[PDB]
Amino acid sequence: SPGTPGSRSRTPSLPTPPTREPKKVAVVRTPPKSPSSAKSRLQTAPVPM
Amino acid sequence: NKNSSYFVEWIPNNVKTAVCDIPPRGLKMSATFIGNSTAIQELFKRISEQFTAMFRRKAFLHWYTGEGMDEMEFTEAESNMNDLVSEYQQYQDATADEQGEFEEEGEEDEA
Repeated sequence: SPGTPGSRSRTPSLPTPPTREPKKVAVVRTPPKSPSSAKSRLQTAPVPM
Repeated sequence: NKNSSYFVEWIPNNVKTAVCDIPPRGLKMSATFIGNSTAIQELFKRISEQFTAMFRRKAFLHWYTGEGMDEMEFTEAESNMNDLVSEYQQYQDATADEQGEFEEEGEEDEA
């Protein structure tokens, strides 16, 4: 007997489309900034002359 | 007189005297002091920039969120404190010199 039987899957292969890469790695842009504000402040005179 | 660089120049005579007749027990004489100076802002300056290190990280903040306290209570308590330290600056180096004020009314024929 043939030692690899017919009981076994013989599914024939297909036209699979071409392979895309795993990762894009497109270029980044820096995020924007404005400068930090002082939190403790200068104050005016509460009392006049 | 001899520490006069270290007194607020617009509160002439900064002192309160009180004297009990009875000493402390087993000393002959003693005194206890109570002083209000602007120099204490190193406390409040330290606490508020230290806070910045934690809170601009949001570090530990979950243990206040876990008891239903929110960032707006943080934000208001920090904004009291910077306001407190700013008023120390306002009374630090505070001028004992008088003020004056002046203002004008109308318009020129060109601007």
